[PDB]
Amino acid sequence: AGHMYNPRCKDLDRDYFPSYHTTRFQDQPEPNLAVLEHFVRVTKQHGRELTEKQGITVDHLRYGEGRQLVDVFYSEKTTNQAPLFVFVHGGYWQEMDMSMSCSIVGPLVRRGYRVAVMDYNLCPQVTLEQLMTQFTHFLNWIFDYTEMTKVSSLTFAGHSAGAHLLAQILMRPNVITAQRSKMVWALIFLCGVYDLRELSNLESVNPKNILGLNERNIESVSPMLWEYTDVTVWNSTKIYVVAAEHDSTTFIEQSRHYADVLRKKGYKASFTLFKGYDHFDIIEETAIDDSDVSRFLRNIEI
Repeated sequence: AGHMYNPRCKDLDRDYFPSYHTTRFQDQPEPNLAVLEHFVRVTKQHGRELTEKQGITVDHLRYGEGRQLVDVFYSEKTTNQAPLFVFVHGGYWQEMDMSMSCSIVGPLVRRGYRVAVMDYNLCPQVTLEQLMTQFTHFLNWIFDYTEMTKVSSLTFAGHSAGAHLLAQILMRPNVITAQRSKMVWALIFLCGVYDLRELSNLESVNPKNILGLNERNIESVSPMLWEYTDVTVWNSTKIYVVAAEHDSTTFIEQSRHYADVLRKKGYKASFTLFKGYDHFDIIEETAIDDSDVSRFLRNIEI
């Protein structure tokens, strides 16, 4: 009978771990471990190269306590009112940090963007609901920053758990006013997860319920299940829901389903399945200006 986003699923825990679904590293005895080892190593190298090789400047900022940090990258070519690209990393709300999250910066900076790569507190130090509240704080802080600095427009991208976190931007109208909404050129949801009801009961993904989920809050933390309202304030904003071809069926379907919920509600949203990519190299190749994913990002700017 399978599961909620994969009617032929043979192993639910495996369907929630994208590492098992790559076509890379098949010369290794455990390709899932090799993809993650490579991802950490190469993203860290991308982060170092921005200032060691590519002549990019970074401002190291703090927006809150703990891991509430944000690095803002630019160059000597960046204009005072340059648009801001905000990237929200993944890691299942429990791992990854800014050091693994800066692959995307270089080509954007070369095109005249300022890029904010943010970090956040992780579960279990915060519950998922507390992380979501801290992320509303981050959104308020980033819009104050862009208002102070007269930025021409904002684009937000989230990857994996970061795409989940980003989804609240559509439903926090006490912070995101209609004028703030109008400032958003695009929202990019890369390989997200939006319905947390299955994973909440997996010890693999949510060991010991570190995310702090229960039947009282499981809808609040699941963007798939929200009753979206005031959709017209977003009508100028382009929304891109993206999945990787070599992701699990549950991940691909969660993205197809979420794009369909946003389109039905009336958002300017599309679904894209990225051919030949897995859940990890869809971020690794954002460090290469002419890659397929880098060019997709460039084309959103046109």
